[PDB]
Amino acid sequence: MTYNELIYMVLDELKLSSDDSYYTPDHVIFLLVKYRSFLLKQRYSDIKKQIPDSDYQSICLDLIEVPAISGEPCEGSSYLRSKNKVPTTMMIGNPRVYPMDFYQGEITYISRDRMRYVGYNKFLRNIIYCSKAPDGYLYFKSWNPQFLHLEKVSFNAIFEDAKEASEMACPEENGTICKLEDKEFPIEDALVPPLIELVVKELRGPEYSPKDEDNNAKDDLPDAR
Amino acid sequence: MTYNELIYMVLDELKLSSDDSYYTPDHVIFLLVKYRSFLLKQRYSDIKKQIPDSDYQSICLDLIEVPAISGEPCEGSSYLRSKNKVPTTMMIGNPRVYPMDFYQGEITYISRDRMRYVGYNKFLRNIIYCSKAPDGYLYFKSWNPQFLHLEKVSFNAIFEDAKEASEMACPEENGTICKLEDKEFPIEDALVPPLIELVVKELRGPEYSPKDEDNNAKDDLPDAR
Amino acid sequence: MVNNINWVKLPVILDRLLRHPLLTDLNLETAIQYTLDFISAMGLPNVYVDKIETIDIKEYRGELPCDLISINQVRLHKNGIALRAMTDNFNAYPTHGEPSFKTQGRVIFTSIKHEKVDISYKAIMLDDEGLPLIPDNPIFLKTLELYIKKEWFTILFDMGKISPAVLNNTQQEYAFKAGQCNNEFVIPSVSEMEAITNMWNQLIPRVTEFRRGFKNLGDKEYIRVH
Amino acid sequence: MVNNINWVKLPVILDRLLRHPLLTDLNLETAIQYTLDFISAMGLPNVYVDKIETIDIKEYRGELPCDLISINQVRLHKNGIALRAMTDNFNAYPTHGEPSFKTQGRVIFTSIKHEKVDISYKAIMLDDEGLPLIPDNPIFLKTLELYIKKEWFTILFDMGKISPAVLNNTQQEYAFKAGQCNNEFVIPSVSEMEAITNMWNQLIPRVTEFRRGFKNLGDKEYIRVH
Repeated sequence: MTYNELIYMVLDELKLSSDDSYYTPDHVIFLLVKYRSFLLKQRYSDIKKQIPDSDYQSICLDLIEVPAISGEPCEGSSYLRSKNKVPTTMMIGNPRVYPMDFYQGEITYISRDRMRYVGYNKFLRNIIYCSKAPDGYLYFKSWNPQFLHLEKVSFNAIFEDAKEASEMACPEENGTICKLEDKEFPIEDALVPPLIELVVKELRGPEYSPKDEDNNAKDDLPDAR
Repeated sequence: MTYNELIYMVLDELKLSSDDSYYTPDHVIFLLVKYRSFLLKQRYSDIKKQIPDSDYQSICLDLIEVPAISGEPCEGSSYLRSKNKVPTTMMIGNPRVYPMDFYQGEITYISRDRMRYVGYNKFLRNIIYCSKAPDGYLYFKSWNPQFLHLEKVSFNAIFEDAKEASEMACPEENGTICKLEDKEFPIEDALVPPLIELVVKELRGPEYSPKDEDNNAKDDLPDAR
Repeated sequence: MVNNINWVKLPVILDRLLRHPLLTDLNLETAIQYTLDFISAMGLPNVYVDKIETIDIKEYRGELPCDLISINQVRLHKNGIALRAMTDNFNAYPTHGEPSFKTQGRVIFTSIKHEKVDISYKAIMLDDEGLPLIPDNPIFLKTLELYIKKEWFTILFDMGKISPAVLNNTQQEYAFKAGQCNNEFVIPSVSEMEAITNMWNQLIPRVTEFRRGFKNLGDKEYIRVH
Repeated sequence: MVNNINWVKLPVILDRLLRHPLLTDLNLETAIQYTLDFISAMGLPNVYVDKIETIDIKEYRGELPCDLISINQVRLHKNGIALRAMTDNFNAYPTHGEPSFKTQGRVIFTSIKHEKVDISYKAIMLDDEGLPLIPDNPIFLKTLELYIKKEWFTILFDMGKISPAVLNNTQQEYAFKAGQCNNEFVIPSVSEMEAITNMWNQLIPRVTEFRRGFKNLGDKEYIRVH
């Protein structure tokens, strides 16, 4: 299913057909992305299960050589980093940075705490490491000067915000998809009934809840206006 | 998500659309920051779990050399300290003071009780220590006179008040963000449905509760006015 | 060892681990570190490559090769006489014998001032990449696979993502195969039990095989008829 | 020790610890202290650097080097004769022999008034930074990693943030590797078993090897034919 089919099921389950309604598809897009990572963390964080291929998204990145701090000589070796910020991955699956071929390359996504201590082993010095700094950017690191020639990687993981990873999505064979709504929503099809139930339950009560109808310089909600 | 999307979900869940309403976005900003640290302490304080990168914020600090007590010679060696007060960190993640590069430096954030006894080991005397004194400031300490040349550090932690750490935020590539509402709210996206539920539950009951409507030099709340 | 050590690359251990759906987040980088911990902890001298290098000693010191892991013997180059071990506390130090050596880092410390020495040593076999190369022995390969499965499951058990019955089975199965893998590499072949036979059965006991490179160790002892 | 001690920096132990997501708040500062506690508690004399210094004794006292951790021997500089130990209770004290020494702090207390002495001692190997340097032995490295994982988990178990089954597994696994790491560093090489062989097999027993720097300790004993 796409983004559109999941929006329009929750809208039709709530019967939110009218254009002059309080809850828009943007209330539904927000809650579907929030309840996706809520529900994936409820299933896949206590004990370790197989994660289906549906929960992952592959985003495309452009890498640029950035300094360590500034343009000074004694600061340390420079990194590569994504020019745009990357989404935050969930810690439930197999995140994987790969050089535009999933079946090839050893670029290792790790913790940010680990990446300040990497490559001191003599047998692990030609391996490129990845982490997301608190800048919001994906940084790259190895002791091999060759890693500073990467121009492009793809990042397959279960990101926390599914909407962020759909705007950074890889180009198709046909071309880019202009609307978020014609893009694939990233959840297993076995988790879509629990996802629709929780988003409908959150908006069902507030759907029939009263509003401050009158423009009279007064709060009319205690009167159930 | 930003601060704005989280405010306007709780407002729209409560249907607080009117400008002449009792509960403003400042009631919602307050309760979202209070229920963020409430909920993070409920999840991440009993037994030790992985904390996602979303719950952290990086703040930027200017450090100045301050005396130990006053300008007297026999008081002790001087410190560095932040010129502005720092937020209080929660004890659930990996707080980290770093010299504007997260993957570099050994500046150790510790307890305030520990920092009065540090550096007596001959192999731990070139290490800079951090703690937050009861002054509210972050103090720095080492036996190495070189540490008194730090002008700037960044502090990544899960601070207790998310609003305090958003006004001390690091400058972006584009520039500073003027409004708190266009800044990123620091919680994992899997904790946003329990966060919105508790803030809506707190304000839902009081949303329909009566007010002292009449100006008559008398309390009209027992009459449910 | 009875079987020959045919070499295969490290990713052959990853076909076997990623058959297990809980070990699907494993890497080459994790397979590199856990292999070297496993290769070390077993200590099998058949997994290493025997090398010989001649280095020159400048003054009771010489620079050791870069790939060196363990010295088999050090001997003199002109004589062939082997060096034993430095027990002296005050070796190259003057005040106001049988030659020796001592090695700490990339430096060897001998008893001889200006001499060339042959060093027979062990290294790790590498690839076209500078990466370890492992035996294709399905006993070695199975217990290296069970090693990594036991290090990954120990992390997952600390996290609370594995049953204590699951880790207890992996700790048991690695424990059996580690002894089977030890005995697979240690227990001699028929051709090594013949050299063991000739050393063991000696009417005039040969007790100076260290002076040679243990060359005549497994040689057969002959007695004349009279 | 069979393998050579190749030196690596302390942050190589932090690549291994921070593979564990419960050990992600570890530092270099915590890795420094837990290494020195581990290096001490094992007491392996192969981890230290052997040094020799000549100091001069002014009056039954001399100033000891700054890096000194344990003395191998003290000997006289002009003779080479070694000093044993001070058992005297009233040493440099007059009222109204075989030389000795005694060391408490940075001062050595000898039996000789005005003399130069050679001190063969052990120190810690340092870096370009003044920081410890650890062996790259994946047995040493694994059990130092399990040492720090057991000290960090003991704090977390006191806090109530770790299962008692999790700490019991770490206390067990450190307990096995600590014996494997002891035997890895203690059990002699082939070249040290030859010096052990020559000391053990002695028809005329050599019982004065302390007078030398144990120089002729592993020397072979020869008997003439008659």
